Amino acid sequence: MSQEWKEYAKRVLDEWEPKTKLGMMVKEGQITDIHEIFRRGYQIKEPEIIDVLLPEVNARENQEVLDIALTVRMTDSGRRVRFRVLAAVGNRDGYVGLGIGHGKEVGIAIRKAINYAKLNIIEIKRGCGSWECRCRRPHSVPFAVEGKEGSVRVRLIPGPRGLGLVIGDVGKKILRLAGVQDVWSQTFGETRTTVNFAKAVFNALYNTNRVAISPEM
Amino acid sequence: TLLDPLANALSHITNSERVGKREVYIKPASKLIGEVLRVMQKYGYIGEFEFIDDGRAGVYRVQLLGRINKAGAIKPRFPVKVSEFEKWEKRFLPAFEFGILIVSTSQGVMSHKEAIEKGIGGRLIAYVY
Amino acid sequence: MADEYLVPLDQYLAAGVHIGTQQKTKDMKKFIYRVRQDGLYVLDVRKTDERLKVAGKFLAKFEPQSILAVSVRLYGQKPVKKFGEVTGARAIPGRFLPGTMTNPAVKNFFEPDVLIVTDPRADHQAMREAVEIGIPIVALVDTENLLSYVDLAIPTNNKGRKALALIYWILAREILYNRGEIQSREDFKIPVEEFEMKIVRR
Amino acid sequence: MARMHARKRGKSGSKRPPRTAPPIWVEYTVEEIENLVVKLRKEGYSTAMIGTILRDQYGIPSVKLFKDPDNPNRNLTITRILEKHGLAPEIPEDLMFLIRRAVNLRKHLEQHPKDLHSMRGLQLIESKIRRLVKYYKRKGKLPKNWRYDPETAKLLVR
Amino acid sequence: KKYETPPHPWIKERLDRERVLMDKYELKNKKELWKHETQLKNFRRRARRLLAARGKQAEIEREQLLARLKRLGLLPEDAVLDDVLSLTIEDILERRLQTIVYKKGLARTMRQARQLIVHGHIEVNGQIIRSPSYLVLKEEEDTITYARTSPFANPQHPERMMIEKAKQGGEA
RNA sequence: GCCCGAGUGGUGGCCACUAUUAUUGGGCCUAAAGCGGCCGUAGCCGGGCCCGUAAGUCCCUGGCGAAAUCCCACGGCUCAACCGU
RNA sequence: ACCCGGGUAGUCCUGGCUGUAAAGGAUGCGGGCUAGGUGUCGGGCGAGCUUCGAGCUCGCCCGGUGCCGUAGGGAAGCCGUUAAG
Repeated sequence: MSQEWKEYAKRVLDEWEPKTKLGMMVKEGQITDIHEIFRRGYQIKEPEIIDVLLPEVNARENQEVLDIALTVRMTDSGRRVRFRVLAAVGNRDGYVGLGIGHGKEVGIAIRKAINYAKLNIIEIKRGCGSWECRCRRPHSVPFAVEGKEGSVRVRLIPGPRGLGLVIGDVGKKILRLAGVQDVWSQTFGETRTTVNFAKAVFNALYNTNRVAISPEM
Repeated sequence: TLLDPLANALSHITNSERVGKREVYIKPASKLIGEVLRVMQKYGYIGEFEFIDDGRAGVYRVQLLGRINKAGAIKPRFPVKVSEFEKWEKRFLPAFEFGILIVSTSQGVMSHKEAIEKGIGGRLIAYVY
Repeated sequence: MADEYLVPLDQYLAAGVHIGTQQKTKDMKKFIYRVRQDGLYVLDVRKTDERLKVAGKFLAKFEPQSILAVSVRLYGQKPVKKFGEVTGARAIPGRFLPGTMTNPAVKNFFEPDVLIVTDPRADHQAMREAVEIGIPIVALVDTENLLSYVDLAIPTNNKGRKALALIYWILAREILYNRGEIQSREDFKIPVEEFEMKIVRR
Repeated sequence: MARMHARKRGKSGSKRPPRTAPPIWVEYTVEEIENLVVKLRKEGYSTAMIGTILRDQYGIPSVKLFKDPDNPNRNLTITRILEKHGLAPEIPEDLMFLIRRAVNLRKHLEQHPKDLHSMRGLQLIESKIRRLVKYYKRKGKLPKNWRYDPETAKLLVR
Repeated sequence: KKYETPPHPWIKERLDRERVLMDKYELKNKKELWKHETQLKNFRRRARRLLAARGKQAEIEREQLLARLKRLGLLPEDAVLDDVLSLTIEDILERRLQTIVYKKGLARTMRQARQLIVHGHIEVNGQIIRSPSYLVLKEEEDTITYARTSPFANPQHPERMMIEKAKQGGEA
């Protein structure tokens, strides 16, 4: 797909008007490095900042919706139903944002969520090293980590090459969107609650970088 | 009373760590802890310590770099063969890299990795990673 | 930083900067000079000279003008207003008009580079949004006020007008020294009185 | 530090001098110290109070530090000064004071029996004795043939 | 035994893979697919467990499992127990008799091939065979042919015509 | 139309799922669940420092835990199951 | 029956038995570690005041008894140096 890449980013860069200083420097082409937004902890306030980094072509921002829920609030002579939805933005290339959103209509929420998710993007650091030898690519996570969300306890474990994403489907969707090829998954405590389990996996893949190791040194 | 004085050292040391104080004070002190901090320093996990032996007790003031994540004693302190090491390897430690499952041994005291290079084993004492 | 001469030592001491009120807490204990025989705490006057210097530096640095001095105090809003006139940026509200930082749909929307708070206890909202945006935070802190989230300090009195005057004055001087217009070693072109407040009609 | 035993209340934090060798601005010979001790045990005072009066009057905080080394097998201190002379009670003072007190209780209860609380400390003091007995047997200040009882407490005191 | 079926058999993502695979290699039943998955699983499982253990344990165990994979041909000239785990259910399926018959150009297409070996229209070594599973070694590839056959005893069997119109081998 | 395929399904039993038996790897304010409180016997568990033994403990050697089944190789039966080395 | 007017056992004392509770803080006990603030009770200490008595107050410390709250835990309420960390 090649050059059509920047063309979506530049088409967004036709009418995108920066609210922030962050949205401005990105819209100027400065610090053209998502990673160089993360390290610094500069606030992802604009959705488009990201649309600037992820073109049509290379990483392929895999937008995906997990669960759509229908909830109610009882009101005077009324039930006011709405919808909550969980969406996953991610590149197989080692970024991910988990989003949930709530709305009266369905379509909107999808949209809301898709946006919500952008803000909460995260690097997952993968295992260069692997498990055994750093033969080529980061197949796994570096270290086993666990997630914590309400009742849910997810362990990610390093792995053999080819032994790929051995988790429940819900997480399996999120992980694939991360870019972990291979990972043992040890769950504990009710997953039925999708939103959390997901929040678990996300938190988990989040905590990757939060681990402080020796090879960093 | 106390028992496992080591452990009550270690556990401070970690809860100490998790806060992110600067240095530690451990009121009860010993060989076990002394030796273990020695081996710990040898791997590098910690900075420098001084113990002052008061007529009461040894006390260790320990310097905290930031390295340590988690370092804990073993409860019944199980005996572990050098073949069973790998099992106890996968369980307690976070991955193949770290290797201070500190055991006590015929040679002296060692980490896990310093134990394996010699080739000798025994009852577990504590962990560090 | 530099030794306490006069202007510096006669100025703080003549202005009631020293006189702090009730409560001490464990973190603040370091700036606290002495105990009176009553619960009224006295702040170290050296530390105020020291922590005002680096505060000319720290705010001469962020030279673009989106420094925001807010105040919940009735006393303080006048020194602040005058302070902002000199410098070149200020957010005025009695509150923060929350969504100053976090929201850009708000018709009053700024994007600061630094903040000055007057009372960490009243301006907690301005702090609340100072943790999210990612803004470093310099202030005036009392024997009663913590330093949680408060990363750089200027331990001074803020409960009274003379003081509330002196500080936003000497500071307006210091940052103009560093950036290079009027010095903190020359006597300031603006008088202290405007920053000083008075009640004729309410 | 504490032990809330038959209590919830944290124990006193009284703490020793961290001196490990003794003051020399204070001055006594191995011979002079020994006299002071023997004089006080002759009064009817007991070793804790003997160490107390020596502290308050002669300015020696603990005997061990001052004395040893003069036969460095171990620290030389009050009752180890006494035993070499034969002035030591064959019952350890610990165990003695305990039992001593105990016999006084019983007499109260004798006349007054409607006493919960007073009854309940009889139970609380015996059971410290029991322990203090139990281990001594094995250490050897009290023969293994002994066993504790309230008639064998009224015989040791008289 | 000699099969596997994952915890949940009707799952869509598992089933999709197969049906696409099912036409691709032209299996007769799913069991066949399974054979190779389950065979693949064992090599992986063992390769992995060996690499893991203390390096002093008679290395013969490793050698042995690298020897067979070389001989069979899945592994070419790579030296790590980690490449083994880098196989997939497609690679095994490339190694079959059926696949290898179409490849060389002994058959027009894999569906045709299913006919040939059954009626004994493919010889291997000196033997005929009936089982299209048959694991074909690398050394064994060079010895597939005709001799006492309906495809090649003459030059006017239409069979020869059917194979010639295509002339395309490759992954099945 | 989907699955599987000479099988496929029903009832029953066992194991998994069930960290719903917790060693690995569970809880116990209000969800089940703290004894109304204490004492101490049996038990388990134990501050520091030096020396002996080496009972546990680790290391090495040596006697030995039949064949079969299992796992790996090679070889045999068209293939594999199965068998042989 | 709630409401009202009479009324026995009991309620009190002595000796004995009986042994139950939303017998709660619905939170077993012991040790170590882990921001703080404030009020309060008792003990210590350095001062000022004094009626010359710690009588009135300031602060550090030790033991106890409440409330508020950081990090963390919790399903949430809440808990949070008197832990449910």
